[PDB]
Amino acid sequence: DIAGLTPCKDSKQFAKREKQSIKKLESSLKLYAPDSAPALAINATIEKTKRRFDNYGKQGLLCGADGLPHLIVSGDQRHWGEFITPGILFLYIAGWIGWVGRSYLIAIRDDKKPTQKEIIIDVPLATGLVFRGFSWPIAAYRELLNGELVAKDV
Amino acid sequence: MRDLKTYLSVAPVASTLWFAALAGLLIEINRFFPDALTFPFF
Amino acid sequence: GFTPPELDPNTPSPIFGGSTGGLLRKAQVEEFYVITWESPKEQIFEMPTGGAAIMREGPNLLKLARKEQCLALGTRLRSKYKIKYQFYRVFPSGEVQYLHPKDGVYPEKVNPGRQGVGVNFRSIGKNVSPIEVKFTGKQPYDL
Amino acid sequence: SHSVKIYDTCIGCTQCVRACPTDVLEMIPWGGCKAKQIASAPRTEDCVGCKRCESACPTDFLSVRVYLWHETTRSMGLAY
Amino acid sequence: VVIFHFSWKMQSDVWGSINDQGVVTHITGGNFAQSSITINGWLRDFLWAQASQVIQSYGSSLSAYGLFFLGAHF
Amino acid sequence: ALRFPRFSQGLAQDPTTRRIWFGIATAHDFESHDDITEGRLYQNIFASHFGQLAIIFLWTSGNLFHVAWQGNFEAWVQDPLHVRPIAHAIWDPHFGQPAVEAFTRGGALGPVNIAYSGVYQWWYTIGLRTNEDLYTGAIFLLFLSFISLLAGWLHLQPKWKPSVSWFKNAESRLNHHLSGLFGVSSLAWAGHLVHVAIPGSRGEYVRWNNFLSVLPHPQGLGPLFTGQWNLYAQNPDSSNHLFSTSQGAGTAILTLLGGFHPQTQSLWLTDMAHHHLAIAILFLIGGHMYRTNFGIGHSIKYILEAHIPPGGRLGRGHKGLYDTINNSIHFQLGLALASLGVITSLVAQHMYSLPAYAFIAQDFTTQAALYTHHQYIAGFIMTGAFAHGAIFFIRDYNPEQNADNVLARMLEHKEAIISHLSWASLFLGFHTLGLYVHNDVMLAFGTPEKQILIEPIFAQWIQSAHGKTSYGFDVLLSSTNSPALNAGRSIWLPGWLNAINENSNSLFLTIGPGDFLVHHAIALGLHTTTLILVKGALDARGSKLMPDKKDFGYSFPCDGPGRGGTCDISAWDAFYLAVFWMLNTIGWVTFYWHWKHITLWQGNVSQFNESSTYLMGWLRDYLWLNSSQLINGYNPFGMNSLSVWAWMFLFGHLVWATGFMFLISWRGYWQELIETLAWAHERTPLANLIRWRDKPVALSIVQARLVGLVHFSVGYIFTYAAFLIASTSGKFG
Amino acid sequence: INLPSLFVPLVGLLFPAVAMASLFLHVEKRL
Amino acid sequence: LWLSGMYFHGARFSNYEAWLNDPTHIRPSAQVVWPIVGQEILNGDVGGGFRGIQITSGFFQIWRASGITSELQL
Ligand code: CLA
Ligand code: CLA
Ligand code: CLA
Ligand code: CLA
Ligand SMILES: CC1=C(/C=C/C(C)=C/C=CC(/C)=C/C=C/C=C(C)/C=C/C=C(C)/C=C/C2=C(C)CCCC2(C)C)C(C)(C)CCC1
Ligand SMILES: CC1=C(/C=C/C(C)=C/C=CC(/C)=C/C=C/C=C(C)\C=C\C=C(C)\C=C\C2=C(C)CCCC2(C)C)C(C)(C)CCC1
Ligand SMILES: CC1=C(C/C=C(\C)CCC[C@H](C)CCC[C@H](C)CCCC(C)C)C(=O)c2ccccc2C1=O
Ligand code: SF4
Ligand code: SF4
Repeated sequence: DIAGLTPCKDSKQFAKREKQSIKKLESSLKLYAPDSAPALAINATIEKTKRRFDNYGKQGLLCGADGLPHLIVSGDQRHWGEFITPGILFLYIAGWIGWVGRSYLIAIRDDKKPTQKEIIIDVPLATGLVFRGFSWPIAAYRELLNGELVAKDV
Repeated sequence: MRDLKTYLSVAPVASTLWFAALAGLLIEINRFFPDALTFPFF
Repeated sequence: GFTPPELDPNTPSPIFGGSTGGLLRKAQVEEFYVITWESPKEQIFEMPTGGAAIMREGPNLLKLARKEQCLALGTRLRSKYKIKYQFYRVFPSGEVQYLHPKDGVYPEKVNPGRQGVGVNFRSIGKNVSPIEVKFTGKQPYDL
Repeated sequence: SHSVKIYDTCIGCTQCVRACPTDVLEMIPWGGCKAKQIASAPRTEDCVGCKRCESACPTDFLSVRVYLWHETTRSMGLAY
Repeated sequence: VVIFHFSWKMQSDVWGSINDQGVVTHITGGNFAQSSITINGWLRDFLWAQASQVIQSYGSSLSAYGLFFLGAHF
Repeated sequence: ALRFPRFSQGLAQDPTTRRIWFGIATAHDFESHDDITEGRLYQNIFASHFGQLAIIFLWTSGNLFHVAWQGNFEAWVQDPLHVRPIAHAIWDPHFGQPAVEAFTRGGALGPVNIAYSGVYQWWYTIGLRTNEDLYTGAIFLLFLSFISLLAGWLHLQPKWKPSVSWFKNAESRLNHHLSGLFGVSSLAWAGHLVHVAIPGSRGEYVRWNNFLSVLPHPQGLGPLFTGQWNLYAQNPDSSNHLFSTSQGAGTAILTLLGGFHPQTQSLWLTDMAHHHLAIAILFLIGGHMYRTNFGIGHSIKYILEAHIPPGGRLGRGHKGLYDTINNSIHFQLGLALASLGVITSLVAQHMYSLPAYAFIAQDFTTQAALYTHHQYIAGFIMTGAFAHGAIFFIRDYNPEQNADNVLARMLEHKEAIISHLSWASLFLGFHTLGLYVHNDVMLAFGTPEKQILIEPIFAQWIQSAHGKTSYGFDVLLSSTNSPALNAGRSIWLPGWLNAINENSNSLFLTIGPGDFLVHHAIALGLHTTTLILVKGALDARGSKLMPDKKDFGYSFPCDGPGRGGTCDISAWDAFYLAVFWMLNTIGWVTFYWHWKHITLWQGNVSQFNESSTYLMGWLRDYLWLNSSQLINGYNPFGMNSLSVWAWMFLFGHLVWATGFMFLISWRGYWQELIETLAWAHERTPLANLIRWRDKPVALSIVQARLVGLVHFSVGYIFTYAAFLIASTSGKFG
Repeated sequence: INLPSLFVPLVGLLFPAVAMASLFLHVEKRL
Repeated sequence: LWLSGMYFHGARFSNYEAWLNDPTHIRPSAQVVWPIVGQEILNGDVGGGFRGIQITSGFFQIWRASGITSELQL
C-alpha cells in the first residue's frame, strides 16, 4: 500500500501485538478471585483492549513492520480521517477561541480603565460574545473583505 | 453577593472554573469514545 | 567666590572601637578621603564601613578610603541628623583638595556661578552613526 | 573615566542630581525651560558608572546618558 | 550528595536478604567500599546501574515514576 | 601604551587585572585599536591571512610526519580492513605498566593512538603508498609554510605593502579566484588523479622520477585534441577489481558510472577525475565575467543597480549595495562565513552517504567522527556569520547611503520578520514536544499501538523519485517509461540505481516516523537559532527599550537596572544566547545520525524504528545502552584501551558543569569576596611582604558570560566526542 | 637517544616555563 | 485537613487490614486511580486482594504502633 505499509486488518504483527497485550492483561487476572472488584476491573480493561484493536482494524489504518498504526497526512482521500478533517475541526475550534477573545478585547477597549475588565472578567459581556464563534468563519471573512480586520495606519 | 460575584469572576477563579469544566468535558468525551485515533464518521 | 574651608587637624574623631573595613594600602600610596561635620550633640550613628560609632560634641573628622563612602555618610548626616558636612581628598604628598559642596551650596540647588560641562544642545536621537566617526579618534557622543 | 552627557531635552527636574552616589552632576543656570535649570557633569572623573542617574530621569528618551569608557581605580570603586 | 551517600551505603552494606545459614546477600554486593572512591564508580555503579529500574518502568505500575523522571529532567 | 596592550591606550592604564584579560581578548579587533587607519587595517588582515596559511600547512605537515614516523601506513596498505591505523606514539611518564600494556596496539612497539581523522584512507586513495612519500610531503609542506611566512613578512615591509585601492578591486579578484584559485586548482587535481591516483589504483607506481615516461592513457592526448573524447572512457574497471592491483583493471581515465567501487564501497576514481575536470572547465569559463584592464566584461555595481523591479515592491532595489559591501569588511566576512558554513554542512551530509576514500565506509568510527566534526564546525561558522552581520549593522552601516534599498527595508520591517519567525518556532516546538510526550505517555501506559506515528511520506516520495523502490511510489527514476528514467539509462543510472536500492550503505537510508519526528526537532532548532540571531542582528542598531544602542558598541554589559532592567540587551548577548541553541540543535542532529548508523551497522534498524518514536527510547536505548563499555573503560578490576575516553568523558562532564558557575553566579558576589580576600592577604604576616602589582578584580560581566559559554562548549564537545568514539570504537560496529 | 624522551619534557616543562616567565615579565612591568 | 485526608484514604481506599494480617507479605497502599485514559495500569498488584498505588509515607506503621486495628477507628 502507501509507503510500503499494509492494512492493519490483514497485518500479522498487529495481530501478534494484540494477542500479546491480551495475554499480558490476562496474566494478572488469574491471581485474584474470579468475581472480585480487581478481577472485574481487569476484565473491563481486557474488553476495552479487544474493542480498541477491533476498531483500529475496522477503520482501515495502515500498519508498518513494527505492527503499529501509521498516519498518512499527504492528503490521500483514503486517509482524510487521520489528519485533515480533525485538522479542519481544530482550525474551527481555535478560530472560535481566538475570535471570541479578540471580540472581548475590542469590546472592552473603549472604557476609561480597560485593564479593570481584564483582570476581573466581565462575565455578562463574555457570555454574549462567546456565541459569535459559531459563525466566526463568516465574520472574519467579511471582516477581512471589509478591510477592518487589520489595523490600518500601522 | 455582588462582591462575591465580582471576586468569583477574577482571573484566577474564572480560569480555574473554565479549565475544570473543559477538563471534565474532555474526560467524558474520551470516556465515551476512548482510543480514538481517527475521525471515521466522514 | 566661596573660599573653601581649610582642613583643620587636631579636630576630634568619632568614638569607634576599630574595624576591619577601614583604610588599606591604597590610602598609603594613592589617596584617601576625609569628611568633617559639626553634630550639635553626642549621638550614635551607623558607620559606612562597619558597626556603630558615636559623634563627639563639636567638630568631628572621619577619614574614609572611598569618595562614595564619604557621600553616603554625608547623605545620612544630612537627612537623618540634619547636619552640614564637607569632605576632602588627601594625597600621599600632603595635598588636600576641597571636594564637596564644591561652591558652598550643594549641587542640588542651582547656583549662578557654575559653567556647563559635557552638555549637548540636541536630543539624544540626533547623534551621528559610528560609520561617520570611523577611523577618527572621536566617539559619536563626544561630538 | 566614564563619559556622562546631558542633552537639551532636560527639564531641570533635579532628580538625577539627588541620585548620583559620587557627586558628579550639578544644576546650572539655563533659559530654555520653566525651571531655568539644566544638568551638568563637571566631575565625571569620579563617576563609578552605576547609571543610577539615568534611572531617575523622567524624559523619554533620557536627557542624561552615561557611556562607560576607560576604567580607573576611582571608576572601579576599589578601596584597596 | 548526602542522600546519594545514604542510599548507596544502605544498599551496599546494610539492606539485603538473610538466608537459612545466616548468609546476608546485600542488594548491592558491598561494592560501595571499593567503587565509591572514584567519580567513575559513582557514575557507573550508582547512577547507571540503579537507573535501570526507573528507565524500564514503562509498561508496568511504576511507569508513572519513569514519566516523572523524564519530566523532572525536562 | 608603555605596557601591554600597546594597541589600546585606554586598557594600558587600567590598574586592575582586567587590563590583562581584555588585553588578550581584543588583539585581533584591529578596528578598535588606537591610531588605526584604512591601509593599516587591510595590511594587517592580509598578513594575518598569510600567518593562518602558514599555520595550516604546518599542522598538516605535522600530521604527515607523525603518521610517517610512528604510524602504520606501510602495514595498513597491505590489509586496509584488518589493521587499525596509528596516529602517533604516546610517551607519558605518568602511565602505569598496565596502561602501557593496554595502549600498545596496531602492531607497534609501544603505546600508540589509533587515528580516527581518516587520513590513512584519504592518503591511500590519492596515491601515497610508502613512508617515503609521506616524508616528502611533510618536507614540501614545511617549505610551503616557510614560504607563506616569508610572503607575509615581505608584504608587511614598506614598498611592498598594497594600497587600499588595490584591496577593494573586487572585479579582478573575482575573475582571478574563479578562473584561477578554483578553476586551475581543480584542473590540477584532475591532472593528479589521471597521472598518479588512477594509475596507483591499478598497480603502477608513477612518481616524480618517471611520470614523464608513462602515458596516462595508451593514446595520450590524441583523442583530446582530435575531439573524439569517448576514447578516454572505452574500457572502465571491471566490477571484479581489487583496488591497488591490476586484477580486473581497465584503461579508462574519465567515466561517469555513478555507483560505488564494489570492493572499497567508495566512488570510482575515474568518475572523480572527470568531475574535477568538468568543474574546472566551468570555473575557467565563468571566471571571465567581470571587467578588468582589457575593456570588456561586467561592472558589478551596474548589474546591482540595474536590478530594481518596476512597481517599487523592493524600493530602490540593490542600488548602493556595491559600495556598502566593498567598504564594509564585516559584510564580506559575514557573507563568506555564511557560504562556508552552508558548504561545510554540505560536506558533512555528502561524505557519509557518498564516500570517496577507499575502505572508509567500513571504518565506522572514522565516519561518525568526521560527520560530527563537520556538523559542529558548520554550526559554529553559521553562528559566526550571523554575529558578523550584526557587527556590520552596528559599525559599517550608513543609513543615508542605503536609503530605501533592500537593506534599509529589511531594517524597517524587522518586527514582522521576528514575529513570524517566533510563530514558526512556537508551532514547531509545541507540536513536536506534544507528539513526543503523547507517544511517551502512551508507552508508559503499555499501549504502543495508540501512538501518533506519522509517516515521513514526502521524504519517502522524494527517495522514490531518486530511484529507490522500497515504498512503491513509482515516480521518476523509480517508474519504467518516465523520460527522466529513460534519458540516463546508458550513462549513470545503472550504477546509481544499483547503489541506491542496495540497503547496506548510507545512500538514502530508509526512513520512518522516528525520522519524521527528529527532522521536525531539527527544524525547530534551526528556526529558534535563526530567531535569536536575526533578532540580535536587526535590533543591534537599537530598539524601543534602548533606541540609542548603536552608540554603545557591539558588546556591552547592559544599560543598568533602569526602565525595568536591561540585562543581556546587546547584540553580542543575542549571539551569546544563540550559541546554546546552536549546540543543542547540532547535538540533536548528531544524536540522530549516530543512533541511526549504530543501529544500521548492527543489522538492527528495527530497534531504532521502535524506540525512536518516544523520548524514553532515546534516553534508555541510546544514551544509557551505548554507555557501558565507555564507563567501564576503567574500574576497580583494571583498565583497558578505552580508559582514556572514560577519563575524557568525565573531564567533559566537569568543564561543562563548571561552566554553569559563571552563567548562574554573577559579578557582585565575587567582587565582594575578592575584596575580603585582598584585605586578608594584606593583613597577614610574612605574605604582606609580597605585593600584587595589578589590583585583583572579579571578571567583567561580558567576560564572565564568555568564559561560561566557553566552558559550556568545551565540556559539551569533549563529553560527546568521548562518548561517540568510545561507543563506536568499543563495538567497532 | 629515544627522541620522544628528550622532547616531551622539553615541550611540556621547559618550553611552558620559559614562555610563561618571559610573557609574565613582558606583560607585568612599566615600559 | 491534610491529616484528615490521610486518615480517610487509609480508612476507605487502602488495604490496611490485609497488611495488618500479614505485614511483611503485603505492600502498603492507600491510593487507587479511576480507570479513564488507560491509567488504571498504575493500580498495581500490591497484595492483599488489592490494586492501588504503593505508599511510602509510612502511615501503616504509625497506625499499627498506635493500636489501630479496624477501619472504623480510621
Ligand atoms: C528544556 C530546556 C528548554 C526548553 C524546553 C526551552 C523552550 C523554549 N525556548 Mg529556550 N533556552 C534554553 C532551554 C530551553 N528552552 C536554554 C538553556 C537557553 C540558554 C539561555 C535558552 C535560550 C532561549 C532563547 C534566547 C529563546 C528560547 C526560546 C524558547 C521557546 C521557543 C518557542 C518554542 O519552541 O515553542 C514552544 C516550546 C515548548 C517546549 C513548549 C513549552 C510549554 C509546554 C507546552 C508546557 C505547557 C505547560 C503545561 C500545561 C504544564 C503547566 C504546569 C503548571 C504547574 C503551570 C521555547 C518555549 C525562544 C523563544 O522565546 O521563542 C520565541 C528564544 O528566543 N530559549
Ligand atoms: C602543528 C603540528 C604538530 C603537532 C600538533 C605535533 C604534536 C606532537 N609532536 Mg611534533 N613535530 C612537528 C609538528 C607537530 N607536532 C614537526 C613539523 C616536526 C618536525 C618534522 C615535529 C617533530 C617532533 C618530534 C621529534 C617529536 C614530536 C613529538 C610530538 C608530540 C609530543 C609533544 C612534543 O614533543 O612537542 C613537539 C616537538 C617538536 C620538536 C616540534 C617542533 C616542530 C614545530 C615546527 C614546532 C612548532 C612551534 C610553533 C611556534 C607553534 C606552531 C603553531 C601552533 C600549533 C602553536 C605531540 C603529540 C614528540 C613525540 O614523538 O611524541 C611522543 C617528539 O619527540 N614532534
Ligand atoms: C574567518 C573567521 C573569523 C574571523 C576572521 C573573525 C574575526 C573577528 N571576530 Mg569573529 N567569529 C567567527 C569567525 C571569525 N571571526 C565565528 C565562526 C564565530 C562564531 C563563534 C565568531 C563570533 C564572534 C563574536 C561574538 C565576536 C567576534 C569578534 C571578532 C573580531 C575580534 C575578535 C578578537 O580579536 O577577539 C579575541 C579572540 C578571542 C577572545 C579568542 C580567545 C577565546 C577562545 C574563544 C577560546 C578558544 C577555545 C578553547 C581555548 C579551546 C579548549 C582548550 C582545551 C581544553 C582544548 C574580529 C575582527 C568580536 C568583535 O569584537 O567583533 C567586532 C566579537 O565579539 N567573532
Ligand atoms: C563542576 C561545577 C563547579 C565546580 C567545579 C565548582 C567549584 C567551586 N565553586 Mg561553584 N558553583 C557552581 C558549580 C561549580 N563550582 C554552579 C553551577 C554554581 C551556581 C549556583 C556555583 C556557585 C558557587 C558559589 C556562590 C561559590 C562557589 C564556590 C566554588 C569554589 C569553592 C572552593 C573550593 O572548592 O576549593 C577548591 C576547588 C575545587 C575542589 C574544585 C576542583 C579543583 C581541582 C580538584 C584541582 C585541580 C588542580 C590541577 C592540578 C590544576 C592543574 C591544571 C593546569 C593545566 C592549570 C570552587 C572552586 C565558592 C567559592 O568561591 O569559594 C570561596 C562560592 O562562593 N560556587
Ligand atoms: C545577518 C546578515 C548577514 C548574513 C545573513 C545570513 C548568512 C543569512 C543566510 C542564509 C543561508 C545560509 C541560506 C541558504 C540557502 C539556500 C537556498 C535558498 C537554496 C536553494 C534552492 C535551490 C535552487 C535548489 C535546487 C535543487 C536542485 C538544483 C536540484 C536538486 C533539488 C534542489 C531543490 C536541491 C550579512 C553579514 C550578510 C549582512 C547583514 C545581515
Ligand atoms: C493543505 C495541506 C497541507 C499543506 C498546506 C500548505 C503548505 C499551505 C498553506 C498556507 C498558507 C500560506 C497560509 C497562510 C496564511 C497567511 C496569512 C497572512 C494569514 C492570516 C490569518 C490571520 C491574521 C487570522 C487572525 C485571526 C483569526 C481569523 C483567528 C482568531 C482571531 C485572529 C484575529 C487571531 C499539507 C500537505 C501539509 C497536509 C494536508 C493539508
Ligand atoms: C568565579 C567567578 C568569578 C571570579 C573568577 C576569578 C577571580 C578568576 C580566577 C581564575 C584564576 C586566575 C585561575 C584560572 C586558571 C585558568 C585556567 C587560567 C586561564 C588563563 C589563560 C590560560 C587564558 C567572577 O569574577 C565572576 C564574575 C561575573 C560572573 C561570574 C563570575 C564567576 O563565576
Ligand atoms: S552613572 Fe552613577 S556615578 Fe556616574 S554620573 Fe550617573 S549616577 Fe553619578
Ligand atoms: S533627571 Fe533628567 S530631566 Fe531631570 S534634571 Fe536630570 S537630566 Fe534633567
